[PDB]
Amino acid sequence: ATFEIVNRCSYTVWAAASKGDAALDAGGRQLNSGESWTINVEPGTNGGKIWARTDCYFDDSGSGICKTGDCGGLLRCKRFGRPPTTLAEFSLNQYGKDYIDISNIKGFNVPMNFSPTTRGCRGVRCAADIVGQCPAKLKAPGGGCNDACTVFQTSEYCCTTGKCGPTEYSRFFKRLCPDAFSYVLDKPTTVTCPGSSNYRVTFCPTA
Repeated sequence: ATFEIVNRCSYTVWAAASKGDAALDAGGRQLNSGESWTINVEPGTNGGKIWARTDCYFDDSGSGICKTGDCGGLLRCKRFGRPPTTLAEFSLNQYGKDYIDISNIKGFNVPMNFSPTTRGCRGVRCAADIVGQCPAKLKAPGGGCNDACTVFQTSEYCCTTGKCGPTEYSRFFKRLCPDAFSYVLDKPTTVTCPGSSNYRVTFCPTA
């Protein structure tokens, strides 16, 4: 499957694509404002995520730091990024279907549209100004809006017992982005697409 990752932001982001134990394609790249990066994701990829990283500094070797979404200091992510990170999440070719979602479960840094470029399903978007509206206690100094689990490390916010409810903090993400996961047991906003669909992730889809 091909994912085109477009940075429509006015600022540089460093895209990342990982399934948690491995890079997807090259795993990361600098995207200036307007740049598009086309990656190939192996069919049957389960638990893939794409995100943006902000305010990165990498040396000649691809080693450095980002203020949001840093994946152990690498340009080319093998691992998932440090919250806060708006997440494009996908599992491909799962019994003939692709499953995509946007998640705010790990917070929000950059607004995002996650849309198929092939037919048979709709995209999802979280493009509200979550950073500007972010409650004081979730504001990441680095930039971005943390989820309550990352900040407070409670069973309720992290849903550790597999039982938990919405929270004042989850409801803030849900109010600004109804079509993204706000907490672990949120009513799924997963979209079902045909197996072997192709996708575009757009950072800053409206701005």
